[PDB]
Amino acid sequence: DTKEQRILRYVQQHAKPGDPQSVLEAIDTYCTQKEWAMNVGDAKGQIMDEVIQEHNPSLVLELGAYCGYSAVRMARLLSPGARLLTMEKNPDYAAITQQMLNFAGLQDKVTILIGASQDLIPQLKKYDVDTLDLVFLDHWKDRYLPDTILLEECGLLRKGTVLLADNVIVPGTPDFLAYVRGSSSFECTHYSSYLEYMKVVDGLEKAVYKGPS
Ligand SMILES: Nc1ncnc2c1ncn2[C@@H]1O[C@H](CSCC[C@H](N)C(=O)O)[C@@H](O)[C@H]1O
Ligand SMILES: [Ca+2]
Repeated sequence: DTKEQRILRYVQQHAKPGDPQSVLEAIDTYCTQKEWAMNVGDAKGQIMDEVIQEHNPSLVLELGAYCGYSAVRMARLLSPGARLLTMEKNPDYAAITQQMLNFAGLQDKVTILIGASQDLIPQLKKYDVDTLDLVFLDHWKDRYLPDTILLEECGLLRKGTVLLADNVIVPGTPDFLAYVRGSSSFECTHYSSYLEYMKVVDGLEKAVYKGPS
């Protein structure tokens, strides 16, 4: 029994099926009252809502699904015929995200691609993608810069394609920011958002010296 399964169970018990906004409320409620989880949250979610509405994407790519909160958030605003692709390297998370999408009624608009972004992005052309309208970066932070460049190299960006990256301050993605800001090929805007709490996995390494080689 994992934290992600508990989140899913809570949504299924409490949210109104077929109601994406109800699902978002349930996840937000559970993760502010019972167990914190790394969803993007409602405050950031409102920023994402405005970006989607302002830029009117038909094909969205999400890097990092986890439990599907941001996938539900974005997919519920898409016009008929529009589609969301979300890449998730953790197959347990992908399985949870699918259940979340089913309960929200959005499975017709979202396709989960299981795998690492650095492996799946060079295949997107094979997946019948020409270019993307909007990309949401919310996976491992050391992938922001390489994946952005990878999207360029693979010809998946068009003039006007929007990149929206989360957590560029906390924990921070300074190399990615230096690239897109400094580069004339990217016009950048920053949106601040206050966080009450965030927990990320970290660790220490102990290394005992055993003598030269
Ligand atoms: N290289 C990679 N390719 C695809 N997914 C990745 C990845 N590196 C990390 N991930 C996944 O990205 C997720 C980050 S948490 C993302 C939360 C989600 N965007 C939301 O707001 O609801 C994790 O589930 C992790 O398994
Ligand atoms: Ca995030």
